[PDB]
Amino acid sequence: AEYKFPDPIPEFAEAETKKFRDHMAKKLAKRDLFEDSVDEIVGVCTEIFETFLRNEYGGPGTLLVIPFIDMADTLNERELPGGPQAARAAIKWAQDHVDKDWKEWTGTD
Amino acid sequence: DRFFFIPEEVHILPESSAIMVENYSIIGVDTRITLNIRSQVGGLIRVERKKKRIELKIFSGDIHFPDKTDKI
Repeated sequence: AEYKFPDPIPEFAEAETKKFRDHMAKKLAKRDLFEDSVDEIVGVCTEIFETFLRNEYGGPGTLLVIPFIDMADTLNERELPGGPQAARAAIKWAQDHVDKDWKEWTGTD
Repeated sequence: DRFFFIPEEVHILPESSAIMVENYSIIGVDTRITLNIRSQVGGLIRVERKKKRIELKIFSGDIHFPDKTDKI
Protein backbone atom coordinates (compact mmCIF):
# COMPACT_ATOMS: atom_id res chain seq x y z
CA ALA A 1 0.00 0.00 0.00
CA GLU A 2 0.93 3.68 -0.14
CA TYR A 3 2.39 5.47 2.87
CA LYS A 4 0.28 7.92 4.90
CA PHE A 5 2.21 10.74 6.54
CA PRO A 6 1.02 12.01 9.94
CA ASP A 7 -1.46 14.86 9.87
CA PRO A 8 -0.12 18.40 10.38
CA ILE A 9 -0.17 19.82 13.90
CA PRO A 10 -1.57 23.38 14.07
CA GLU A 11 -0.10 23.71 17.57
CA PHE A 12 3.34 22.80 16.23
CA ALA A 13 2.70 24.98 13.17
CA GLU A 14 2.12 28.01 15.41
CA ALA A 15 5.03 27.08 17.68
CA GLU A 16 7.46 26.57 14.80
CA THR A 17 6.33 29.67 12.89
CA LYS A 18 6.80 32.01 15.86
CA LYS A 19 10.31 30.66 16.45
CA PHE A 20 10.86 30.85 12.68
CA ARG A 21 9.67 34.46 12.59
CA ASP A 22 12.03 35.61 15.35
CA HIS A 23 15.14 33.93 13.92
CA MET A 24 14.98 35.14 10.31
CA ALA A 25 13.86 38.69 11.16
CA LYS A 26 17.03 39.27 13.19
CA LYS A 27 19.14 37.58 10.50
CA LEU A 28 18.08 39.71 7.53
CA ALA A 29 18.26 42.92 9.59
CA LYS A 30 22.06 42.47 9.66
CA ARG A 31 22.31 42.58 5.84
CA ASP A 32 22.19 45.95 4.08
CA LEU A 33 20.57 44.39 0.98
CA PHE A 34 17.11 44.79 2.56
CA GLU A 35 17.36 48.33 4.02
CA ASP A 36 13.89 49.49 5.09
CA SER A 37 12.10 46.44 3.63
CA VAL A 38 12.73 44.37 6.77
CA ASP A 39 9.12 44.05 7.94
CA GLU A 40 7.41 43.43 4.60
CA ILE A 41 9.81 40.68 3.47
CA VAL A 42 9.46 39.17 6.95
CA GLY A 43 5.68 39.43 6.73
CA VAL A 44 5.48 37.82 3.29
CA CYS A 45 7.55 34.80 4.30
CA THR A 46 5.75 34.25 7.62
CA GLU A 47 2.32 33.64 6.08
CA ILE A 48 3.59 31.34 3.32
CA PHE A 49 5.79 29.32 5.70
CA GLU A 50 2.95 28.97 8.21
CA THR A 51 0.59 27.89 5.41
CA PHE A 52 2.87 24.97 4.50
CA LEU A 53 3.19 23.87 8.14
CA ARG A 54 -0.57 23.81 8.76
CA ASN A 55 -1.42 22.00 5.50
CA GLU A 56 1.37 20.01 3.83
CA TYR A 57 4.09 19.44 6.45
CA GLY A 58 3.57 16.28 8.48
CA GLY A 59 6.99 15.38 9.83
CA PRO A 60 10.23 13.95 8.46
CA GLY A 61 10.27 13.33 4.72
CA THR A 62 7.79 16.14 4.01
CA LEU A 63 10.23 19.09 3.85
CA LEU A 64 9.14 20.08 0.37
CA VAL A 65 11.27 22.62 -1.51
CA ILE A 66 8.18 23.96 -3.31
CA PRO A 67 7.26 26.47 -0.54
CA PHE A 68 10.83 27.79 -0.51
CA ILE A 69 10.49 28.60 -4.21
CA ASP A 70 7.16 30.32 -3.50
CA MET A 71 8.83 33.06 -1.45
CA ALA A 72 11.66 33.52 -3.96
CA ASP A 73 9.31 34.13 -6.90
CA THR A 74 6.77 36.18 -4.92
CA LEU A 75 9.31 38.69 -3.57
CA ASN A 76 10.60 39.46 -7.07
CA GLU A 77 6.98 39.78 -8.18
CA ARG A 78 6.45 42.32 -5.38
CA GLU A 79 9.77 44.06 -6.29
CA LEU A 80 11.03 43.39 -2.75
CA PRO A 81 14.85 43.14 -2.69
CA GLY A 82 16.76 40.01 -1.82
CA GLY A 83 14.31 37.57 -3.37
CA PRO A 84 16.80 34.72 -3.71
CA GLN A 85 18.47 35.74 -0.43
CA ALA A 86 15.32 35.49 1.72
CA ALA A 87 14.44 32.06 0.31
CA ARG A 88 18.04 30.91 0.83
CA ALA A 89 17.88 31.86 4.51
CA ALA A 90 14.43 30.33 5.07
CA ILE A 91 15.40 26.94 3.62
CA LYS A 92 18.61 26.97 5.68
CA TRP A 93 16.92 27.51 9.06
CA ALA A 94 14.23 24.93 8.27
CA GLN A 95 16.96 22.30 7.82
CA ASP A 96 18.28 22.74 11.38
CA HIS A 97 15.18 23.36 13.54
CA VAL A 98 12.03 22.04 11.83
CA ASP A 99 13.28 18.46 11.55
CA LYS A 100 14.40 18.26 15.19
CA ASP A 101 11.43 20.08 16.72
CA TRP A 102 8.84 17.77 15.13
CA LYS A 103 10.35 14.65 16.71
CA GLU A 104 10.50 16.23 20.18
CA TRP A 105 6.94 17.55 19.90
CA THR A 106 5.46 14.21 18.80
CA GLY A 107 7.68 12.07 21.02
CA THR A 108 8.99 10.08 18.05
CA ASP A 109 12.62 9.36 17.20
CA ASP B 1 48.41 14.70 -11.14
CA ARG B 2 44.80 15.36 -10.11
CA PHE B 3 41.72 13.15 -9.75
CA PHE B 4 38.17 13.79 -8.59
CA PHE B 5 35.48 11.75 -6.83
CA ILE B 6 31.87 12.94 -6.58
CA PRO B 7 29.95 11.20 -3.75
CA GLU B 8 26.67 9.93 -5.22
CA GLU B 9 24.75 7.08 -3.60
CA VAL B 10 23.41 5.20 -6.63
CA HIS B 11 20.69 2.59 -6.05
CA ILE B 12 19.29 0.09 -8.55
CA LEU B 13 15.85 -1.27 -7.71
CA PRO B 14 13.33 -3.54 -9.44
CA GLU B 15 10.13 -2.13 -10.91
CA SER B 16 8.20 -4.09 -8.25
CA SER B 17 9.86 -2.23 -5.36
CA ALA B 18 8.16 0.34 -3.12
CA ILE B 19 9.67 3.83 -2.95
CA MET B 20 9.19 5.72 0.32
CA VAL B 21 10.80 8.96 -0.95
CA GLU B 22 9.29 11.30 -3.53
CA ASN B 23 11.13 12.62 -6.57
CA TYR B 24 12.99 15.94 -6.22
CA SER B 25 12.70 15.80 -2.42
CA ILE B 26 15.31 16.51 0.26
CA ILE B 27 16.27 13.76 2.72
CA GLY B 28 18.65 13.49 5.66
CA VAL B 29 21.05 10.96 7.12
CA ASP B 30 19.62 7.47 7.71
CA THR B 31 16.49 8.25 5.68
CA ARG B 32 14.64 5.10 4.65
CA ILE B 33 14.55 4.40 0.90
CA THR B 34 12.91 0.96 0.76
CA LEU B 35 11.70 -1.48 3.40
CA ASN B 36 15.14 -3.13 3.63
CA ILE B 37 17.49 -0.35 2.41
CA ARG B 38 18.28 2.90 4.22
CA SER B 39 20.14 5.87 2.74
CA GLN B 40 23.66 6.38 4.08
CA VAL B 41 23.86 10.03 2.96
CA GLY B 42 20.98 12.48 2.64
CA GLY B 43 20.16 15.24 0.19
CA LEU B 44 18.34 15.69 -3.11
CA ILE B 45 16.48 12.66 -4.47
CA ARG B 46 16.17 11.90 -8.19
CA VAL B 47 14.44 8.77 -9.49
CA GLU B 48 14.43 7.42 -13.05
CA ARG B 49 12.32 4.40 -14.02
CA LYS B 50 13.35 2.14 -16.89
CA LYS B 51 11.46 -0.66 -18.65
CA LYS B 52 12.44 -3.33 -16.10
CA ARG B 53 14.33 -1.48 -13.34
CA ILE B 54 13.89 1.62 -11.19
CA GLU B 55 17.01 3.75 -10.71
CA LEU B 56 17.15 5.88 -7.55
CA LYS B 57 20.07 8.26 -6.99
CA ILE B 58 20.76 10.25 -3.82
CA PHE B 59 22.49 13.59 -4.34
CA SER B 60 24.27 15.42 -1.51
CA GLY B 61 25.09 19.07 -2.15
CA ASP B 62 24.25 22.70 -1.53
CA ILE B 63 21.10 23.94 -3.28
CA HIS B 64 21.14 27.43 -4.79
CA PHE B 65 18.59 29.29 -6.88
CA PRO B 66 19.08 31.37 -10.04
CA ASP B 67 19.07 35.17 -10.02
CA LYS B 68 17.91 37.67 -12.63
CA THR B 69 21.47 38.75 -13.49
CA ASP B 70 23.06 35.29 -13.20
CA LYS B 71 24.47 34.05 -16.52
CA ILE B 72 24.47 30.31 -15.82
